[PDB]
Amino acid sequence: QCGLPKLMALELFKPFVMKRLVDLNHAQNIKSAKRMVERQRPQVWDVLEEVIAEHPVLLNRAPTLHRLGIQAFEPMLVEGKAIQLHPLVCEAFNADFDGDQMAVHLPLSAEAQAEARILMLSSNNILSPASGRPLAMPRLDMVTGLYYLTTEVPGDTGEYQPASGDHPETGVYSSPAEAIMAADRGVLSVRAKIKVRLTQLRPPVEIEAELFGHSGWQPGDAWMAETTLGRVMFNELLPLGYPFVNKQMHKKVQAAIINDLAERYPMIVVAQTVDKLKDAGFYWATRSGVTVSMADVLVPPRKKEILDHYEERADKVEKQFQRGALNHDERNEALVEIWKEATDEVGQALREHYPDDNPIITIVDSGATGNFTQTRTLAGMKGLVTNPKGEFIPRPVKSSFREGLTVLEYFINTHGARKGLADTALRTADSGYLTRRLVDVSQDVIVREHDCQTERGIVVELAERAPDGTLIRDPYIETSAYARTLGTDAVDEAGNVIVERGQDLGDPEIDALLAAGITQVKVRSVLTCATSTGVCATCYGRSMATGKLVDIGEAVGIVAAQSIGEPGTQLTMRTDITGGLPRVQELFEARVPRGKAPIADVTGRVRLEDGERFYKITIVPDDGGEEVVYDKISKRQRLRVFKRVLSDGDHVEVGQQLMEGSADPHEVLRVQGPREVQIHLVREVQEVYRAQGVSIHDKHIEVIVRQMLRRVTIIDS
Amino acid sequence: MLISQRPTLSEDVLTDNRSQFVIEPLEPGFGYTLGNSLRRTLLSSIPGAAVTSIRIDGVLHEFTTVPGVKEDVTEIILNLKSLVVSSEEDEPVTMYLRKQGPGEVTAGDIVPPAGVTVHNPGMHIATLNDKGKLEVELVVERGRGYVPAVQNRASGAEIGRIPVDSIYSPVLKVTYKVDATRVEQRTDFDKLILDVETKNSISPRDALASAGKTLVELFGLARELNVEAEGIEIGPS
Amino acid sequence: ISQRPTLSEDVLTDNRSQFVIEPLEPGFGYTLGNSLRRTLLSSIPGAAVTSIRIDGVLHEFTTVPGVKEDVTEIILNLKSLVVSSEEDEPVTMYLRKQGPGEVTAGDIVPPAGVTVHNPGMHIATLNDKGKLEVELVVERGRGYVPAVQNRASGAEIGRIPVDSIYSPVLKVTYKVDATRVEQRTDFDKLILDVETKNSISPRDALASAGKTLVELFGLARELN
Amino acid sequence: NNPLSGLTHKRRLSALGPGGLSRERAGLEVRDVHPSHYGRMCPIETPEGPNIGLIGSLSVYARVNPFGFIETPYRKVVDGVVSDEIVYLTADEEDRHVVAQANSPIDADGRFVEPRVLVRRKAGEVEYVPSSEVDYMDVSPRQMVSVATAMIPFLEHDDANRALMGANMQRQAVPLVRSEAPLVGTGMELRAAIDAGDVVVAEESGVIEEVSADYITVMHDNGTRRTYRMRKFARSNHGTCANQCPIVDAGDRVEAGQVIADGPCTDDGEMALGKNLLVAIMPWEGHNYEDAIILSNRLVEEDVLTSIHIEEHEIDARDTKLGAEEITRDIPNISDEVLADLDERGIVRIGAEVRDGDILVGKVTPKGETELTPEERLLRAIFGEKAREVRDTSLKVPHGESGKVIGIRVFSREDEDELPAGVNELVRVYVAQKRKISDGDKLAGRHGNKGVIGKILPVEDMPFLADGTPVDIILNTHGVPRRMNIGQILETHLGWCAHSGWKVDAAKGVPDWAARLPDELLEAQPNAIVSTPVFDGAQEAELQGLLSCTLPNRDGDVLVDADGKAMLFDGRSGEPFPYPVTVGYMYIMKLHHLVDDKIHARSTGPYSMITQQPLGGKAQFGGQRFGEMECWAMQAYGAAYTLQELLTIKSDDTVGRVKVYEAIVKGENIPEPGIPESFKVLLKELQSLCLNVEVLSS
Amino acid sequence: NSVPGAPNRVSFAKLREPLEV
Amino acid sequence: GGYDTPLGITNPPIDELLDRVSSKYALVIYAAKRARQINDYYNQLGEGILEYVGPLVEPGLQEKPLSIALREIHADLLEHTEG
Amino acid sequence: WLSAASFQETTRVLTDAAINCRSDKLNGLKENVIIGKLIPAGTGINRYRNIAVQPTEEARAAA
Ligand SMILES: [Mg+2]
Ligand SMILES: [Zn+2]
Repeated sequence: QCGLPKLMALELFKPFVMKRLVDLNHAQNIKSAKRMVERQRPQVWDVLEEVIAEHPVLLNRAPTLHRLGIQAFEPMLVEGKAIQLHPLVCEAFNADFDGDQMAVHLPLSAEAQAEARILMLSSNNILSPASGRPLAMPRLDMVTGLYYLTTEVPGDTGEYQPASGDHPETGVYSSPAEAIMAADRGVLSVRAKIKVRLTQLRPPVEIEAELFGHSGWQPGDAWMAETTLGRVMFNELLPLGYPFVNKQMHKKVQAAIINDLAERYPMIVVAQTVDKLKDAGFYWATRSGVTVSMADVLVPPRKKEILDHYEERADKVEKQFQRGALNHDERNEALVEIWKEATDEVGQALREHYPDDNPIITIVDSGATGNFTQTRTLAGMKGLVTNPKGEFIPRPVKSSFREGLTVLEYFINTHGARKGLADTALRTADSGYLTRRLVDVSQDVIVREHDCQTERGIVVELAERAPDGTLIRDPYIETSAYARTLGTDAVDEAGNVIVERGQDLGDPEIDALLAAGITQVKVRSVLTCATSTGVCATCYGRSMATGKLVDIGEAVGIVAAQSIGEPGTQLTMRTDITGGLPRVQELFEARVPRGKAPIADVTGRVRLEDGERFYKITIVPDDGGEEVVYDKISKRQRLRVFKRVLSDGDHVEVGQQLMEGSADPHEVLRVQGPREVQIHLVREVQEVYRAQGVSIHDKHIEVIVRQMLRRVTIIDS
Repeated sequence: MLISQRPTLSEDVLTDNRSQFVIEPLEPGFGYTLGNSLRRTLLSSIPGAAVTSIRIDGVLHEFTTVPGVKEDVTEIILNLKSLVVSSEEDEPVTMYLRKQGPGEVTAGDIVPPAGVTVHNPGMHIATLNDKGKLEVELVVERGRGYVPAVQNRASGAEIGRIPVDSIYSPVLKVTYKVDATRVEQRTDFDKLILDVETKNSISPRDALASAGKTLVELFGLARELNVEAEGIEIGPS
Repeated sequence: ISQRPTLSEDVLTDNRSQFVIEPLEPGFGYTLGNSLRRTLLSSIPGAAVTSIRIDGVLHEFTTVPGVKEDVTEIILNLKSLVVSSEEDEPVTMYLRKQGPGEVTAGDIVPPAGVTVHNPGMHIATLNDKGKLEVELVVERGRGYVPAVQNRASGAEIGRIPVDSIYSPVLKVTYKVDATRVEQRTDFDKLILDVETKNSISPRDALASAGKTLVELFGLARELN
Repeated sequence: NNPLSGLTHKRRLSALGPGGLSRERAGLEVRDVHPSHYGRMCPIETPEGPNIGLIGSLSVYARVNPFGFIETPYRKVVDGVVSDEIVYLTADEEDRHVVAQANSPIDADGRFVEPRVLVRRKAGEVEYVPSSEVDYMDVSPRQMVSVATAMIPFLEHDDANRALMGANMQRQAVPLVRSEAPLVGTGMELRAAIDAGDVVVAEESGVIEEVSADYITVMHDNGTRRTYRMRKFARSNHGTCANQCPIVDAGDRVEAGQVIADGPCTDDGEMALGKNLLVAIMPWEGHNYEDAIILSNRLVEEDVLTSIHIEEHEIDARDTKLGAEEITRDIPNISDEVLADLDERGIVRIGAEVRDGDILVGKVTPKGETELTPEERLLRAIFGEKAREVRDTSLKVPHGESGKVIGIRVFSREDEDELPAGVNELVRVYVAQKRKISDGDKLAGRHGNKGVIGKILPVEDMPFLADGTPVDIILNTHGVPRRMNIGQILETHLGWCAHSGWKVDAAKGVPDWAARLPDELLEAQPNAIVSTPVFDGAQEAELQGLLSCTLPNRDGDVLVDADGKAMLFDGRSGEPFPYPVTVGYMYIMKLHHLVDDKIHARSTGPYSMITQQPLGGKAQFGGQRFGEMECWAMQAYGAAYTLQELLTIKSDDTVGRVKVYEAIVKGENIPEPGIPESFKVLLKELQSLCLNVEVLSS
Repeated sequence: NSVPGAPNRVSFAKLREPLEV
Repeated sequence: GGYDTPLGITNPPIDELLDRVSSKYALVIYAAKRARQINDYYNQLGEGILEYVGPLVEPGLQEKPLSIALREIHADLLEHTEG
Repeated sequence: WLSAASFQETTRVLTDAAINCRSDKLNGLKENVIIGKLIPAGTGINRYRNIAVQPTEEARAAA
């Protein structure tokens, strides 16, 4: 649902109410109906409320970055003149209530209304199409309330303590109704560890197996539960069949729960459960009593001492620079490192000082907002202030925002903040331009066929083995391995097969593969599709937005482009290799990078020669070929650290990156075919893109890479 | 002063003892005023009978297990905590039940004196085995609300006495919710929805009637300052 | 405690009074206090001026020559009037003063059946050119009702609507003190502070709130 | 729209225009803050839009040399002796000297107690240096800051971005009808209000002869008198109110320079852009979620936040080949209930209420000729209606506004006026409405926190203290620690201290925290106003000590504890909240982004000439732009029929438009979309470029 | 201060300003 | 179905609708064409009855044709052939 | 050429297409968006656009 101002609804549905009221004989003719509508007669409102019966209406917010920027709701008449937005769909909209406005559209035809109702309904779009993580998340206030609800505070009121000889434990409770009665009085608190018998909730899998046996349903049998009453209340909001969780409800815990819910339950169920979670979190957020004053922002007592000790570390350095032993750049770097260490130590002291019940500590630890660096900037040590050119001022601030800045420290902080605020305006414009180019290049990639019956595919690393011998899970699995289709059977030690070909390759498939000891699997991707036009459904794999197999006519090219270019505004450069939006833009333009890295051409030992102003490299072939010499390797570049660190005379790979930086895609192409370029481009863009903490499935980039490599050149006429 | 729209009270039963009462339409702001008051008075006003203390032979200081039966004693405490009873006499009545040998001990084995009745004969209590003998004593008293365990004053006389938390209230759980139905042409009234779960001894209709009765008496106590004092009026029935 | 609650009175000041209700059930004191508080602040009938008319001025955004204030501040001054009426039909007040001096709320002439409880409130100041002739419309009501439109009714052009706030209750508060004894003899003792705007006694306001709530709960009691 | 906006529009430094650089021409380096900006141009006050850094505001102490270069004053210290002689330096003259810190430990003898002092070096570097070699010092704190940012209390405790946005929202507050002075502020408010020019100031001293709303007559000492003609209800350039209420009596004495009357946003001659509202910082049931703010109905009922808004509607009758257009009541085919509030001269009676669609002036133009439909002839034959040879293009109230009329100004040639050549009547009508506060109106503090009104819930459903006073405005707690604007929490606590009053027990000497606290600040009556310079204000220890002793007003009730938080009772359920929350008086202001001037919708309005797309804007009937970025989203959804609908028939296809409207009115199925007209326009345009473009059926 | 009709605004300022704005 | 009752426009659960249709786009067109048929029947009810047959389920008081189409799809009262 | 001319360097691609006498197919996404045709994705393809609908025999017999 979504709210809608009465006047705006009247103006939108003018012909609709016109007909619906001239039919009910309120107005004799159409002209009289128009006159009533413009005068806003009282009879108009009733028929207006009548005509909005199940009529979908689209809501949009400029800028519309990704697909979920337009959502079809159902409108409810509301007084005032403000469109009422559901709080959950804000994150998908990137909408905020500082004064942002929203545009409203009205579908007309039966086809248009059907498309709005079935395709673009808000309750049907929970998972983000980019990475698959839910976008209808319980947000800041809701997650704070849920976190406070399920905390297990030791030594609380009405705690369960065993006793003998004199009186029983007197902490156990019969039913959650009894627990609610006790909580209504002062005897029992919400976050007190107690023991309850439960009948309407499914016990966890291990308890179910140990006690209930094979027939372990929830509704009938009762079971002991060592939990808090708040956890019981929270679990009551989940669907009936869901097992009891009994966990501290951090943001990622709810993430796993809702992801599993969307994976293994119908869409209406997960929508209703998310609504229930929002309501419960909002109710408990106010009861949590999170509120901040100066007493809540305490300072570390050790800070001054630290701010003294490092100060001495500064002074001697300055004195040494006064002696001429340390140059200006050396002094600046030494001061920068000393003050970085001082900031880290002050942050550690602040962490060790803050109690875990402090409102700011639970705000940051709930996963709701901010990071501890923000609190350190609040109280303790602000940090290092940057320069307009991008350097670090050797004389940093020492106080913090809580203590109050002076004139000059505020001046330099303003320097840095103005730089940061100014860069974003250009950054987001460049992101929009990149998104437009990405949409234009991949517009021809749409699913046409269900399956192309190909055998070519893409190998994925999938938790390579450790030297000691074990299956260490690869960190990047939900990006590359998940949501694929196996191109070849996964068979261990030439024995039984574990996962057959053409499988969805979900979580059970993955942990089965890891248990079997298999690490290498070839999945069917879009880089090997045999369809002449577009990509087949099986090759594209599972669609992230719905979690099921992709449809037959879905336009995955535009979805990929929008997913790649949506979180582009969150990209930032580090402190001659670029690593921000310019880096990914130059990767997607297939141009020569600034930090060019020459690569080997023939397998063999190397010849390193320290030249003047520039180093020299010569790869001597292992066969009767020419000794390939690279000339322009300036002294600025550093030698690659691959395998001990590379040195002269070591055996190198046919396309080994000799010099640090970023290899040009054309060179690695003409040296190692198209597959190596696909691997390199995907890995580099993913490394640049996730260094900010942004997750995108690999096939979205794979579509663009395929569109890059579609064409071929001509050598002979 | 005529409200001009009579609020109504409509119920749709769900189970044998479960119902939802809907009250609509209401003067804006009154939904919470009625809802919270009804929710509190429902579980804190209706008189009811419940157990107060328990004693069983074979345990005097070992508050973990009792021989003959296999399950612990806290299970027995919970089971006879979840007993519905009706008593017409205010004195503590004594409940007895004695089973010999292997078998299933249920609440129906309780022998009630006249004036004390149990409405759940078929509730499991224990699983005796190995020619076990189990004798159970209960103390039943009537009152109101929900009272935690009360320490046994006669510890010396009754050392086997064990205090237990007591569900006096005949209703188990009531929740309330306020919606904002039908606001535009009827100046922003709201709807109250109450969901009630009571013990099978009494019906939710009677529970609501008694709660309304006691609340009406309590509020007419406040009204009995001016016999005539103009306010709101409701209308015909 | 098997007894029944009572109600007393403790009049600290002519408008501020305390009512003690004991014994209540554990936890019922706060809920009862809130239930009285909401209906005291919302649905206590009273009277307030709903529309003024000044001969010199035609609308709400000018000034009448002679007075230091303007009509848009004259209305703000008048909005704090404290008048009491017992007949439901609308009735007209009258204010008429010429010459220098401060025109106060006690200068208005009340017809039979209406009393002005704030005779000392400052309305405006005049000078030699000062000539004030105001007509007020007073009728009983309940709660806050915004200004009606003179075109909605058959109202003269010179009629000036004024926001109406019929609420003699100024502020109320509750506080309880539970016993919470191990001997299960626990009860709540509610203490309700009521202060009204000199129109009706706080006891009368509490009686009106009780009269407004008794039938609403009887709605539940008549189900059976 | 308030005195501060007028003050800041002048004394503002721009960089675009003839001889300047455009925003596209502007690089990243220019937008940055130079070290020479200190004392000359404020580094905080600059708009957040594309023009960030391009345009700024002058400092508070800055001076313009007779040579065009900018220049700032600074005291000169000699051998560690601070002089009163004020000398002015430009940006280049600062490098060859060493200026000291603004707030330095001065001992009144010119000698800093420590040798090392924060100084600004030649290249803008800040560093330690012994005292004997420094030669200059700042004249005062808040020298680097402008006048719009000098009004922010506890500025030094705020992030630069939030201070920037707070300074920008200070520019766009609205003038309320009472304009209560702020409890916690800065001394710059008085000067800013005084020299803004919109408050009446007695040029010459003397006794007041007489006072009235329209005018004040003041008798000077030298016999003669002077009459200040007050300006009442004047429309500002942004359609706000500019009333001027005198604040003097008939027998008082006023000195030259004293404020005589207050402007729109001034109380007792000092700036007052908002109201003092009690604040609880708890997150309440999600109605204050994501920067949303909830308010009590007391503000609506007591008219605490309500603004008088005035609009003007010009309309001119001009000569035409058809003849003349008459401002007359001879308006064809109109009823009488809508003719009740017009004079025979043809315009609305003064003091009459109008609303959207009502007629304002009756101006009738000779229609000339057209195709009289035969159906029109049968129509007149059924009723005897005249041909009505003239066209009634009268002036009507545009969509979505109402209110009473304030004034009518009429000019005409027979009034021997200097009308433009061609027009011979011109009438302009002023309509005003007392716009109350509702949902969607933007409210903000002067510390960067902003938000729209999530809801206005009644006084019952408000958390109230043990005294029973409901809180007025509730803001979320999840924004302040992340967004780094903790200064306003300190403002909240200081405001509560200033409201409840305080006294520091000077029985056994002054306490340790109050040793540096000045006298006359150890005692404060209830509702006492305080001040806080932006960079030299109340410290944490002083504020904590003030919070410790916060004597109650009437009853014996210390509502807030030593740490600022206070217990408060829920108004919804009634039970007390489990934990105390911070409460206190905060200065809030209503911004000029009201929802009434921000809601727009259309079904079938006008269309453009070349392409048949509907126009855009609020003056025209508008229509939201469905750009290509939203086309990307709709294509990604896989919704094709919706996209084609939004493109062809809903926007472009003329026959499609009329057929769709007929079908929906007739209750018939919407027909098949046609071909967009803009594509045909493009085809003809491309053909005109000598490009043979033909579309082939097969 | 130094303004004839200046309301009494108490100030927390520590040092004095040699010149007025 | 263990879910609680749906409300508003989601009265026919979306997944039970997708159960009877290969893909959601086919479902959209399937609903739209039957909605057009329903509206055409409503227009031609008084005139000569054509091949189109109206709501096979009893409509409410007054309802959009699209909701009728969706309810008919959920009840398996219609058949469709993929292109 | 219609898609390319609406993305970047309009004059250059327009001149090149005029010289080459390039015959656009009007088949892609942006071309169909421009000319008002159904986009060739989602509910625009012939598999879904040409869905035949009719009630079952038992359902119509029960009418
Ligand atoms: Mg925003
Ligand atoms: Zn394929």
